[PDB]
Amino acid sequence: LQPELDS
Amino acid sequence: EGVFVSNGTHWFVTQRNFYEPQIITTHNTFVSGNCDVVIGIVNNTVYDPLQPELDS
Amino acid sequence: LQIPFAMQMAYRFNGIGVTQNVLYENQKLIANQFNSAIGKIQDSLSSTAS
Ligand SMILES: *[C@@H]1O[C@H](CO)[C@@H](O[C@@H]2O[C@H](CO)[C@@H](O)[C@H](O)[C@H]2NC(C)=O)[C@H](O)[C@H]1NC(C)=O
Ligand SMILES: *[C@@H]1O[C@H](CO)[C@@H](O[C@@H]2O[C@H](CO)[C@@H](O)[C@H](O)[C@H]2NC(C)=O)[C@H](O)[C@H]1NC(C)=O
Ligand SMILES: *[C@@H]1O[C@H](CO)[C@@H](O[C@@H]2O[C@H](CO)[C@@H](O)[C@H](O)[C@H]2NC(C)=O)[C@H](O)[C@H]1NC(C)=O
Ligand SMILES: *[C@@H]1O[C@H](CO)[C@@H](O[C@@H]2O[C@H](CO)[C@@H](O)[C@H](O)[C@H]2NC(C)=O)[C@H](O)[C@H]1NC(C)=O
Repeated sequence: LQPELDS
Repeated sequence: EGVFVSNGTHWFVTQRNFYEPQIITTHNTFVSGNCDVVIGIVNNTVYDPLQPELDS
Repeated sequence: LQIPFAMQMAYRFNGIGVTQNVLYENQKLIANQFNSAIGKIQDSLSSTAS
């Protein structure tokens, strides 16, 4: 999930 | 979990020993490699439950 | 209950603890190993008296 939380 | 099946137009995952259709998702399936290798493969959208909440 | 043989064998791989994509990604090789192994049974049974 972690880099997708930058959306 | 089991088998991909189609009722004529939709596609579903189901358990092998009792018909119970479910929407195909990134949880009830797993990825492995590119589409070119598999002998018999079909084009249908797999739902991804994180994205429509995350981008809400 | 009918099932395609390439899918039957996928749930037999899944039963020995090998992830089923191992069959579909190697299906030609696996069928060649099976067909070649049945060929050797003709030779064993045709040749050997015991
Ligand atoms: C295959 O399954 C789908 C989902 O259950 C069926 O689509 C529904 O069809 C009914 C009428 O039979 C409609 O009232 C619903 O609105 C439809 N739902 C969706 C999400 O479109 C479909 O009819 C089934 N049969 C075939 C032959 O595809
Ligand atoms: C089941 O068999 C059909 C053919 O009977 C497969 O569709 C294609 O059929 C043409 C004409 O016979 C072949 O040249 C293609 O190579 C076939 N494509 C593939 C990927 O096999 C169909 O795809 C098969 N489906 C399954 C699940 O085995
Ligand atoms: C399944 O989808 C793939 C990917 O979309 C199709 O393969 C090629 O897709 C690109 C666009 O993504 C097209 O420019 C190519 O022309 C497609 N190749 C061919 C030979 O048409 C693939 O064709 C689709 N298969 C089916 C049965 O619909
Ligand atoms: C896994 O082992 C098989 C043999 O059991 C290897 O397949 C042979 O590979 C050679 C060299 O590429 C070919 O000349 C033969 O025709 C292949 N045999 C068959 C039955 O196809 C295979 O290369 C090995 N794969 C890996 C990743 O080690």
